Amino acid sequence: SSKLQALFAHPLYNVPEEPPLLGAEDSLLASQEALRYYRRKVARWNRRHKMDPPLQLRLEASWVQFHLGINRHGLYSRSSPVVSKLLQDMRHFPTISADYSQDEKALLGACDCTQIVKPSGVHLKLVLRFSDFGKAMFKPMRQQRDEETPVDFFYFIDFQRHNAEIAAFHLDRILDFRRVPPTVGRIVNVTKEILEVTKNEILQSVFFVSPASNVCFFAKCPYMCKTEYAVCGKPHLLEGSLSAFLPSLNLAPRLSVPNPWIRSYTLAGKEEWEVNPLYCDTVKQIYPYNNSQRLLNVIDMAIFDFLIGNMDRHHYEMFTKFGDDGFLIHLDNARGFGRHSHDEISILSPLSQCCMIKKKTLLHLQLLAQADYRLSDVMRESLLEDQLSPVLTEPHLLALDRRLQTILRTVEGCIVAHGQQSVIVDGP
Amino acid sequence: SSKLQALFAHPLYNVPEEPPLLGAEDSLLASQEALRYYRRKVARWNRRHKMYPPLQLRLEASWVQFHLGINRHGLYSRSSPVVSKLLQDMRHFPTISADYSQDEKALLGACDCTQIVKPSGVHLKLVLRFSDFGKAMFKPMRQQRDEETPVDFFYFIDFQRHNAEIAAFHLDRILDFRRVPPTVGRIVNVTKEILEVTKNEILQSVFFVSPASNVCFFAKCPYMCKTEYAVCGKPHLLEGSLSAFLPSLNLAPRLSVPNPWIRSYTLAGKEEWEVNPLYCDTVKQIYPYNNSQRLLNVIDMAIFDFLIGNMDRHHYEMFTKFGDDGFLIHLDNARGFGRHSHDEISILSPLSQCCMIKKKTLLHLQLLAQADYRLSDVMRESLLEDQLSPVLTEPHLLALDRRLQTILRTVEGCIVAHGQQSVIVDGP
Amino acid sequence: SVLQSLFEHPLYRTVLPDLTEEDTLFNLNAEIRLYPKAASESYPNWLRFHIGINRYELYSRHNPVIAALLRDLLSQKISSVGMKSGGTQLKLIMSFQNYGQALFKPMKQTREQETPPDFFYFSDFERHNAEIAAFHLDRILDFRRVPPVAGRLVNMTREIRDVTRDKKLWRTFFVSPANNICFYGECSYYCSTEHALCGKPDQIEGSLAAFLPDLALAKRKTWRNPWRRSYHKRKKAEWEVDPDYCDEVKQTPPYDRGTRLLDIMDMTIFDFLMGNMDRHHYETFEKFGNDTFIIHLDNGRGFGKHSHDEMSILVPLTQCCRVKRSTYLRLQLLAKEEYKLSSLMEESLLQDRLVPVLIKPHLEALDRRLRLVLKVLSDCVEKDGFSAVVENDLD
Amino acid sequence: SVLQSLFEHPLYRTVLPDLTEEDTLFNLNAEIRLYPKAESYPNWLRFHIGINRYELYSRHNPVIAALLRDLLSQKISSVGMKSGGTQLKLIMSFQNYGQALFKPMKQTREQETPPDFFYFSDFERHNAEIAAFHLDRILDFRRVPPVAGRLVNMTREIRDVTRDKKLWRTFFVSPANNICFYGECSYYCSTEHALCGKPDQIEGSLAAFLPDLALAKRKTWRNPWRRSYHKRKKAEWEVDPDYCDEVKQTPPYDRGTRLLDIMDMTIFDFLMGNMDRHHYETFEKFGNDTFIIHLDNGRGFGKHSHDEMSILVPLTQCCRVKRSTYLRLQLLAKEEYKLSSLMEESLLQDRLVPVLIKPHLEALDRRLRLVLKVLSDCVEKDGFSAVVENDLDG
Ligand SMILES: Nc1ncnc2c1ncn2[C@@H]1O[C@H](COP(=O)(O)OP(=O)(O)OP(=O)(O)O)[C@@H](O)[C@H]1O
Ligand SMILES: Nc1ncnc2c1ncn2[C@@H]1O[C@H](COP(=O)(O)OP(=O)(O)OP(=O)(O)O)[C@@H](O)[C@H]1O
Repeated sequence: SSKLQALFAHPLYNVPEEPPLLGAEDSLLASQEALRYYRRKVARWNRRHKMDPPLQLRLEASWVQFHLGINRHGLYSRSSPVVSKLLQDMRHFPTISADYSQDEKALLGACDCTQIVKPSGVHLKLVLRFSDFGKAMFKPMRQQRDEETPVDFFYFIDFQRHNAEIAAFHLDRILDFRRVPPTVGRIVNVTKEILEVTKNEILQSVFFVSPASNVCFFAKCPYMCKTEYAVCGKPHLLEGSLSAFLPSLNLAPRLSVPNPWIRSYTLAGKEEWEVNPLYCDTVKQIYPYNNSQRLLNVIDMAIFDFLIGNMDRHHYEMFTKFGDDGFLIHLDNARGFGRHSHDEISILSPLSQCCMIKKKTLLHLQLLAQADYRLSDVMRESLLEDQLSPVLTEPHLLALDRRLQTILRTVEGCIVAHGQQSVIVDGP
Repeated sequence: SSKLQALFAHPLYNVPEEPPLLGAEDSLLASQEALRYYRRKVARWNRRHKMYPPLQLRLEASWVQFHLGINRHGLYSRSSPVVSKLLQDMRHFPTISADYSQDEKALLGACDCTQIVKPSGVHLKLVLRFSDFGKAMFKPMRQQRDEETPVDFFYFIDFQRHNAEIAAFHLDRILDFRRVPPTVGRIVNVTKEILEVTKNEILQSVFFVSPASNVCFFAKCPYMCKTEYAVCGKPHLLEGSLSAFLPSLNLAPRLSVPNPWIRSYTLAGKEEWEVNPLYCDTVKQIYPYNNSQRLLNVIDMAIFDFLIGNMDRHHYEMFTKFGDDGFLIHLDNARGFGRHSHDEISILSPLSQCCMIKKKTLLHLQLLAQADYRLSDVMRESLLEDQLSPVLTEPHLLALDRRLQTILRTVEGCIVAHGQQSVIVDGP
Repeated sequence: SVLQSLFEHPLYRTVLPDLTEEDTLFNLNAEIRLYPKAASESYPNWLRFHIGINRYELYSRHNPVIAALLRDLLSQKISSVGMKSGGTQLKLIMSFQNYGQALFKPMKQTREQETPPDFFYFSDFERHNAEIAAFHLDRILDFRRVPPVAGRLVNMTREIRDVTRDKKLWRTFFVSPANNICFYGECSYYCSTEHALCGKPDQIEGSLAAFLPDLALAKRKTWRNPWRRSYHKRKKAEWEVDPDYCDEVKQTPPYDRGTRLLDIMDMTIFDFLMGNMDRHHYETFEKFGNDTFIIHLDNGRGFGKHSHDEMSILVPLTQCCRVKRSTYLRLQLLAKEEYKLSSLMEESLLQDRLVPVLIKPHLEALDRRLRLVLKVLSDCVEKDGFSAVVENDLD
Repeated sequence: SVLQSLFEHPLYRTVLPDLTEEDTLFNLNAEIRLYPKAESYPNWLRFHIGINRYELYSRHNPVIAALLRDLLSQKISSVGMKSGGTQLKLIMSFQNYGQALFKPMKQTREQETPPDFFYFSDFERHNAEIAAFHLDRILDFRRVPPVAGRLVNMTREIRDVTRDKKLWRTFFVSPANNICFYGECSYYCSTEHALCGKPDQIEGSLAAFLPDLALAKRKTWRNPWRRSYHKRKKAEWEVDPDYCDEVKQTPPYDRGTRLLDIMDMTIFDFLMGNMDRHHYETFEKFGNDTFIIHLDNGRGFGKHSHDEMSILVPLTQCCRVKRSTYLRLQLLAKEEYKLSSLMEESLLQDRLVPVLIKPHLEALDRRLRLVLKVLSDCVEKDGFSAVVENDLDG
C-alpha cells in the first residue's frame, strides 16, 4: 500500500547528491547576518502598526529555518521536516497584515486597456504575513476544478489557478527537483484575514458587497478594463494558495533571466525556435549556455512545464550566489493544469531540439513510469494532505502519465539520432 | 495699357481650333432632349415646392445657354458673352433653394473620427439654386487672404479656400484651356440666402448663433470630430465661391477616372511615380494612355495644378460622349493657392518624367512669360472683375510667373535629352 | 391558434383616437429629401415604418410592413458596417441594399446561462436574446413602444470584417488557437481580447434592431427616470429609503399630467417581466410634447436570470399604485391558461431565424412575474380602492 | 524688489490658526506604504504631507520652491495618456517616483481665442496653468498645485518612453520634416491639430500630482453658476438676478467658509478669464470647512482685449467677500505693488519666459480694478460688515 511512501524509500531518493556541500559557501543565507536583518524588520514592523506584547523573532520559526535551509542543491531538503511544518504553518497561522506586493505597486499607474499582454503586475495576488512574521504569496481561486482554459484563449490571457500553484509544488517534490517554493491551499475569511488586517488604503477601496451579500474584491486595473471579474467569498469564505516567500533580495539577490524559448506574446507571429528545428544549435554556442550545464537546467524546467502545461515561462529566476551552474527557481506556475485534454508539445521544444537530458532527471522519470510508483498515483496521494483536496481532478492526474510517456518517448526517440553519448550527461 | 485685352486680341487666342466642329455630334447636349428634361425638372419643382407665379424655364437663361454651349473643344467658348452673363448672374440672382448636394448625403452616416482621410463628402459645400432655375456649387470662406497652409499640413488636410476656386477659373480662361466651370465670388446673407431657403431638416439644425451674436453653420461630420470649426458671418454676411453646375448626369454622363499620379494619402509611404524616374515609360504602354493623346491632356492638368499648387488631384472627370480624346474637367481646385512661398514640383511629375507637351499649350505658356502679356498681370486684372477683389494676394500672383519659368525650363531642360521630336506634339 | 385568438379578443381591437397633422411626426416628402437620389407605396419597409410613427403607437396593431420589416433584416444584404461610439457595450450599425439601417447587438452570451448573482445591474451583459424577446413581449402586451428587432445568423467574414472601412473595428479581427475567427472592437465594457466574440468557425449570430428616424427631423427628448438606480456600489438611492417617494414625484411638472406616470407604469411592468433593471432613461419625441408614449430602447439587459425575480423593478408600481385600465384588463387576460404568456410568447418567438430565442425557463417565468404584477395591483387596490388606482381609458 | 516687498507686507504674514491631527491630511507613514520599497524625502512628498485644512502649502516653503525645480529638470521615467478628460493631458513619472500632469503647448502666446468660440471650445494651454499658479500664489490663496514649464524633447522624453499603444501610434513626421503627435483624446486629438516641434521640441507645463485618491479622497462639487454647456439653451443664473439669495439657502452654502471660498475663486477666474469652472474639488476627510482646489486652469488667458463679465456674476449677485482678500485686492492695485510688475517678476522664474505676453500681464490690473469696483458699487448698497466678514481677528 501507499505508493507515495515507496517512492521516497527508493534507493534513488536516498543516494547522496554530488558534489557534497562544504557549507557556509553552499548556503545562500549567512546565519548571523540574516538573523540580524530579519530582527531589524521585526523591530521596524512592531512600530508602524503600533502607531498584546510586541512581535518576537524566533529562530524556531518555519520561514526562518526554511530560508537558512536553502542550499546549492535546491530550495528545500529531501523529505524535510522543516517544509512539513512550514506547510502546516501557512495553513493555520493567523494573518497579521496584507499588502499589494511589489511587481505591482511599482506600476504607480498604470492601466492601458489597449495593452493585450499587460505586465505581470496587474494580476490579483496579495502578500500575507503570519504571526511568526513569515510571508507568503496569496493567489485566490479563479476557476472551478472541472474547468479548463476555454478554447480561443491564448496563453497570455489564460487564468491564474490557485490549485495549480499547489500541485506544481507537489510535482516538484515528487520529481526531487526541489526548486519551487512550498505551497499550501487554505480557506480564507477574506474579511477577518485580509481586509481587517490590511493597512493599504487602496486595498480597502476594492472591497465591496455583492447584490448576493458576499464580500468581494478585485484587481484594480483588470476590473477597470473589464478584462476580469471580481473574486467573491460565500459570503466570506474563499480558498487560495499561499506560496512561501523566498529570502529577501537584500540577503539573497536574484536575477530574472529571459528564457531562450519565449513566446511571441502576440495574437500572431512565431519566435525563431517555433520555426527552426535547428534552434538549439545556435543556443549551444551562446554564453552562458556554452558551459552545457545551464542548458541542462533549462531542460528540466521544460519537462516540469510540459507536465503541467505551463506555456507562460518567459523568465526563470536564479540566485546570484550560486553562479551560472545554479539551479532555476520555478516561481509562478499558476497557469499550468488548464488543459487536461490537450498536451502542448511546443513546451517540450528544448528537449526536442537540443536532445540531451540529465542522468538524474531521466532516472526519476523512468521510475515514475512503473506502476509501483506511477506518477499519477503518487501525486494523487501527496495532494490529499492539503486542505483543498481534491486539488487536481482525475483527467489532470492521468494526464501526467501520458505526458510522462511523451517525455520518455522523446528521449529514446532522439537517442537513435545521437546515441547515449550526447543524450545522457551523467555529470556529478 | 491693359495687358489683359492685349492677350485675347493676340493672334494665338483667335486662330481657329482644329479639328473644326461639324455640330450635333460635337455638342454634348442635344438641344431638343435637354430642353425637355430641364422643362420637366421645372414642372416637378413647382409642384413639390408648392406642397412645401410659378417658375418659368426660359431658353434665354444663362445656365441653359452655357449647357448647350459645351462642345468637344471645351466647357465654354473663347471670349464668350454667355460666360460674362453667367458670371454676373451667379453673383446677383437671388437664391431659391439650398441643399447638401450628393457625394455627401449618400454617405448616409457616416462619421469615423479615426479615418484620417475621410471621403470628399464630409466637406463644407452646398448647392444653391437661383431664380433662373440654375445651380452652382457654393464653397464658403475658410481662410484669410494672407494665410498659408501652415507647415506640418499634409495635402489631404489642407483647407478649402473659396478664392482659389475663382482664381483657378480665371487661370483656366487665361491659359485658353477652357476646362474648369465658371466661378464667381459673392457675399451671401447666410440667413436669408441659405437657411431661409433650405427644405432640408439637417441643414436647418447646423445653424446656430455665436457668443459674438453671429449666424454660423458647419459641416456635420468635421464639427463632431472637432477637425474643423464653423464658418460665421459678420453677423450674416459671408463670402464664398459659386462654381457653375455641369449638365445633369442623365443628359451628359461623366466618368471619374483615377489619376496615374495619385498620392499615397497617408502619413508615410510614397507611390511608384514618387520613386521611379522611369514611371512614365510604364504609363505610355497602358490603355488608354497608349494613344498618346489622353496622356497629353493629363500633362496640361499637371501644368494647371502646378501653377496653383493643387496637390489634391486624385481623380479627373471626363465626358463619356467625347471619348478617350475628350478633354479633362478640372472640377475641385479649392486646395490650390495656399503656398505662395513654396513650389511643389512633384505636381509637375507628368511633364518631368514623360517629357512631352502639347504644341498649343507650349505657345500659350511661352507667350505668358513675356512682359507684354505676363501671367501675373493678366491674372491680377482679370481677377479685378470679381466682387471678392483682391481674390489673390500679391505673393500668390508673382508666384505664377516663377512657377511658369519652372515649367518652361522643364520643357527646354528635357528637350536636350529627347529633342523637339518627342517633346512637342503638334497634333491638329 | 392562441396568438390568432389573442388578437381576436375584444381587448386588442381598441382603435386609437382620430389623428391630426399635428400628430404626425414629419411629412414624408421631407425624409425622402435627406437620402441620395437612390438607384405609389413601393417605398422600402424601413420607410413605411418611419412615416407610421404617430403620437400614440409606434406602429399599427397588425401592420403588413412591421411583419415584412422583420423579414428584411433577416435576409437583406449587408452594405456597410460601422461601430458606434459612446455606448455601454459593443453595438454595430448595419446599412442595407435598400438604404435602410439598423442597430446590431451580437450574441455575447448563451441561452442556458444566468447572470452571476454577484453581478451588479450595471455589470450585466447586453444579449441579443433580450432585444428580440422584448419586441414580442411589448407587441403581445399591445404597447407598441419598441423598435422592431429580428435575429440573424451573420457571417463575420463577408458581412462584418470584409465590409467595414472602420480602422478600429477591423484591427481587432484575430484568429484564435482553436482556428476560429474572433473580434472584440473598441468600446468600454467587455471590449478586450478576453471577451472576444467568436464563431465556429465564422458565424456569430445576433440581433438587428431597426433604426429610429434620423434625429434631425425627429428629435427625441431624453428623460431621467425618477427610480434610476444610483449606479454606484455602497451608495444607496433616494427611492430606496423614502417609501412615499411617489407622493413627491407626482408633484413634478411633467408627472402630474399625462398619460405620464401611467406611461412609466406600462414600462416598469414591462421591465419587471424581463428583469431589466437598467432602465435609467426613457426617450420621447419632442415634436409631440408631454403627451406621448415612451420608446422602450436598450432592452438588452433583460432575461438574464430565470430563477430570480428582481422585485426592485416593481418599486415604481408599489409606491405609486396606479395603472392604465387598458393594461390591467390585458395583464389579467394574459394570465389565463387559454391565453397566458408562455404559450403566447413561444408562439411569436417561434417565427424568427433564431428560435429558441428564449430557453424554456424564461418563457415560463413570464407567467410567474406576471402574476406578481397582477397581485401587487390587487394587494394595493384594496388599500387605495378602484377608480383611484385604475384610470378609465375607454369612455 | 517688488516681490520682496509684497511678502514683507503685514497682510502676508497672517499665520493660520493652530492645527490638530484632525487637520492633517494623512499619517505620512501611510503614504510611504503605497509606494515600492524604493527629512530626506523627495520634494513631492514634503509637498503632499504639508496639505492641511487651510492652505495647500505654507507661504514661503523651501520645498514648493524646489518642487518647481525638480519638474524643470528631473529625468522622465514613464509617460502615459489620461482618459476621460476634455483635451489631451499626459501623466509623467520621474526618477524620484513622483508624478505630474502634463498639458502641451497647443497654441502660441500672441494668439487670442476666436470671438465665436464657445466657452467649452476654448483651448487648454500651458500658459494658463503656469500663470494660474503664480496668480494664486500672489493672492496668498495657495489653492493651486505647483506647476512649472519645461522644454521637453518629444523623441526621448515622449515617444521612446511610453508603452501606451494608443499614444505611440500617432507619432508621424510632417511634410516640414518635423515630429508631430496628437494622441487619442476627444477634443483636438486629430491630425489637423497635431502638436509639432521644430523639429522635435514641443514645450508644455508639468502640474504636480495631488496625492492618490485612495488615501486622500476628494469630493467633487457642481458649481451653482455652472454654464449650461449647450448652445441656444440659457442657464438658471442668467435669468434670476436674486439667484444668490436662493443659493445661500442650500445645505452647504449657508455655512463655511463656503460662499466666501467661491468668492475667492470667482475673483480668481475673472482675473484669468477662465469661464470653464464647472466643478470644484475638496478633500472629503476634512468636511465642509476647507478650501477649494483650483484645478484645470488651462482655459484662462485666452483673450486680452476682452473682459468676460459673466464670470463676475457670482460676485455681483452675492456681494460679499473675505476681508483678507479685499484688503489684498486693494493693496494689489497700488502703483508701488500692483499686479503686472508682481506677475512678470515671479513668472520670470520659469524655463518658459515669456509665459504671458505683455497684454495679459497688463490686462491683469484692468480685471482687478473692475473687481474692486464691483465691491465698491455694492458695498454702497448693502454696507460693510454685511458685505465684508471679518476674518483677520487674530
Ligand atoms: N513563492 C513565490 N511565488 C511567487 N513570487 C515570489 C515567491 N516568493 C517570492 N516571490 C517574489 O519575490 C519578491 C520578494 O521581494 P520583496 O519586495 O518581498 O522583498 P522582501 O523579501 O520583502 O525584502 P524586505 O525584507 O526588505 O522587505 C516578491 O515581489 C515576489 O513577487
Ligand atoms: N462646378 C462644379 N464643381 C464641382 N463639382 C461639380 C460642379 N458641377 C457639378 N458638380 C458635381 O456634379 C454632380 C451633379 O450631379 P447631381 O446629383 O446634381 O445631378 P443633377 O445634375 O442635379 O441631375 P438631376 O437634374 O437629375 O437632378 C454633383 O455631385 C457635383 O458634385
